[PDB]
Amino acid sequence: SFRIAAIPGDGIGLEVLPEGIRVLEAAALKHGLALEFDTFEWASCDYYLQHGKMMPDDWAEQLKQYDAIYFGAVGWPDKVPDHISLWGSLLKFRREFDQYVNIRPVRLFPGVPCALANRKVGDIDFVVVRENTEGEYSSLGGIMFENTENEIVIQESIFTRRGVDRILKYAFDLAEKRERKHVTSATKSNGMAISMPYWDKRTEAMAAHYPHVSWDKQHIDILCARFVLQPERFDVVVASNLFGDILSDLGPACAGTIGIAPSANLNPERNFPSLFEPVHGSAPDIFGKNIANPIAMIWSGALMLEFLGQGDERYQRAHDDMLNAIERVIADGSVTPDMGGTLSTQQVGAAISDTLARL
Amino acid sequence: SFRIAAIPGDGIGLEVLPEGIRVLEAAALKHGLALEFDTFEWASCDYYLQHGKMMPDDWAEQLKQYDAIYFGAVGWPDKVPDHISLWGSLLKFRREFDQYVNIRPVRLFPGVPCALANRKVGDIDFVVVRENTEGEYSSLGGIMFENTENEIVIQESIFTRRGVDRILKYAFDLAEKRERKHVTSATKSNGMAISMPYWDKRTEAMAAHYPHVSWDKQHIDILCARFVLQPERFDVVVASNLFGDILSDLGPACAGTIGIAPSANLNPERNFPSLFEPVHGSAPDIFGKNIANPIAMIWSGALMLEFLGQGDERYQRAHDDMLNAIERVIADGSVTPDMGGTLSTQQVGAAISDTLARL
Ligand SMILES: NC(=O)C1=CN([C@@H]2O[C@H](COP(=O)(O)OP(=O)(O)OC[C@H]3O[C@@H](n4cnc5c(N)ncnc54)[C@H](O)[C@@H]3O)[C@@H](O)[C@H]2O)C=CC1
Ligand SMILES: NC(=O)C1=CN([C@@H]2O[C@H](COP(=O)(O)OP(=O)(O)OC[C@H]3O[C@@H](n4cnc5c(N)ncnc54)[C@H](O)[C@@H]3O)[C@@H](O)[C@H]2O)C=CC1
Ligand SMILES: O=C([O-])C(=O)[O-]
Ligand SMILES: O=C([O-])C(=O)[O-]
Ligand SMILES: [Mg+2]
Ligand SMILES: [Mg+2]
Ligand SMILES: [N+]
Ligand SMILES: [N+]
Repeated sequence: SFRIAAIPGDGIGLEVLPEGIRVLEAAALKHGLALEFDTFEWASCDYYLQHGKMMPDDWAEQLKQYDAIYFGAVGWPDKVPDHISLWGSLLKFRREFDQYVNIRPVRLFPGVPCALANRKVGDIDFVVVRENTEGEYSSLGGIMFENTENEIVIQESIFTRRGVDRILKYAFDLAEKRERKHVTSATKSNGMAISMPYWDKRTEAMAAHYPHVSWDKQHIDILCARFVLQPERFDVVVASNLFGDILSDLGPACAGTIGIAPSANLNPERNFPSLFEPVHGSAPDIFGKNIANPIAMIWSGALMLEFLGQGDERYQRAHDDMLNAIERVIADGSVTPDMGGTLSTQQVGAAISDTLARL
Repeated sequence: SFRIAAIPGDGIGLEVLPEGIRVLEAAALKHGLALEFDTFEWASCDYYLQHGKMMPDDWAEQLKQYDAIYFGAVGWPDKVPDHISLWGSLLKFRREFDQYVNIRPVRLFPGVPCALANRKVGDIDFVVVRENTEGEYSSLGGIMFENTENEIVIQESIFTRRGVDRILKYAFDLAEKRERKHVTSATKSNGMAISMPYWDKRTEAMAAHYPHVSWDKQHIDILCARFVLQPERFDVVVASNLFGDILSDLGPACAGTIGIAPSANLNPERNFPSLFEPVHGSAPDIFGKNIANPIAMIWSGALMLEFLGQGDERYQRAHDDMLNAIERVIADGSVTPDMGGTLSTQQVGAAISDTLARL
């Protein structure tokens, strides 16, 4: 049996998570999987307002008893600053459980109104491999001469050979397994004079060990432009913490909505539990009207089963059936308003769950 | 009589600059303007291979004798590293001439095949105000334990109250003058725990002085998504060095092509000459076939005349005539392949010059 730590967090995380669990429980029944869910109320801004911290001091001790983390979203800027909420919860999960690979697939499904003109199904099908433990996302630095005309703010970005090499290796290994065998590296080696030339140097060094893999590097500005103008060129896109963050909102947007995009925060060595969550945040401006798209949450669940399954064919079939159910519901138009439909969050969850059971 | 330092630089900069000068000379004749062009062969990789530096040591002394700099593009990664070429030339112009405001308009013109579905003229019309002197673009830091497994790379981002306030003031001043009176601030105050919450704090402080201006802040990832999904929402977009760079390729891409996007590197106080250039780079992949879109270069020239004119109204009329001519040529389909046309670089430049004269 697999033990799952379910952590809804803030906002629409509370709306979409139960729909993810619903579909997972339907998948478990169908394929005879043994799954056990425990729900935690912390890693939320409500917990912060009561305790002065996002999580209890022994959070890591508690979560290490679980096989994986199923996570909604964190953040409520009306009550708690965004840097406090994220760094006090999700970023601690990512860094302390060494979940260095952030896998975020981008796909245009049949029946989706595409944001891009003259694009067909097949034109948008790639994976963002995002470095998840270092880089531009930092709490290093500080402020000098605060509250004066001479005020200076410094922010450090750290890249290591260990961290850079391991994300590049994962991306090239992934490309090798895929049909197109192609890696695009996100860079900015003109403007960032130290970090990015180094990233390029390590990319070149890694690409040499993969004779079968075609590779190119693109400055982040023109890469974003190409997501819009020629998304067909991409298969595996490898990027730093910040660049990967940007590309994994932009990609899904080109495919029509951010509401379907899942993410796997993987510790591939399996020394710590991995974390599965939507790309999207807590969406405070739609929380409460139950119109949040639950597909991102559900797809994240499918990725979780695929990762936990390893050698077990039951878990792979459960993943495949969940994707099948998602595809069918989208084709039917049984979707939320962000995809042009009229169904509520709960109705979409129910539709996917029912479709899955009827497969 | 205004003295213009023409610096084509590398690649397609050599192709598009003459087309810019050609249109400027036609505008000069039509409106009785006094323009003198001097071409400089440095700030190029050819110069670097000969002398070991991008520019002569006395470049600043030479250029301070001119009223404005008309710049093509710099970069040739086959022979000179991108960080060396950019930092040794353009970035010195921007920082030593304190050209802290980088103005980058984004517009969907009639007759352009839009990259976005179900979008029409009036849905994409905004301006990116990019901080041009500090922020994430940095050569501060370095490498520790090089060529070992312990290898670390550090890069520092610097923001100052002086620098942050002046760019925000410019953006809010600009919004106040415009019809929609709206500022969107590009941020990432969850991941970047020091620099971006500070940027937000200063934006809040500045916004308080503008009761007529509505303002919102958006995390950079979802902001990029909204450029694709709802570009009609934007009027003035203010951003750091890095975020402004990304958004000023993404915006024009949504509008159909990067080949039309101009940029004005302004020192508003006029202590130093300002620089006018296309957003696009040297495009080594198309250099030689004369298919490069010269409109970005030409539009940049119109912006130059607008800025230089000050009180002289025939310089404003020249800008207006040049934009008029650009619009008519685009509507006629007399355009380069990037806009779906079959004309060469020289034919487009000729078409704009001829149209201008006939107005
Ligand atoms: N992994 C995480 O826990 C992340 C947390 N956040 C946090 O979330 C809060 C809001 O940040 P935003 O920049 O607004 O990002 P967001 O992803 O929460 O929302 C951006 C926009 O997309 C829409 N949206 C998001 N998910 C949707 C869904 N499932 N269905 C339909 N529409 C959806 C929202 O309505 C909003 O207009 C902040 O506190 C931020 O720090 C943001 C991104 C990731
Ligand atoms: N301000 C400047 O002088 C800048 C210089 N660069 C430099 O330029 C070099 C190439 O960089 P890239 O990332 O390829 O950016 P790029 O802007 O030069 O080209 C990107 C893509 O857009 C196309 N493109 C660019 N301008 C075009 C035009 N006017 N008409 C039709 N197509 C056009 C190119 O063919 C290429 O596929 C690098 O060395 C880089 O450092 C890049 C950006 C700005
Ligand atoms: O913080 C974010 O926006 C993320 O992880 O996608
Ligand atoms: O360097 C760049 O890419 C720019 O300034 O647009
Ligand atoms: Mg994100
Ligand atoms: Mg750029
Ligand atoms: N999330
Ligand atoms: N340029």
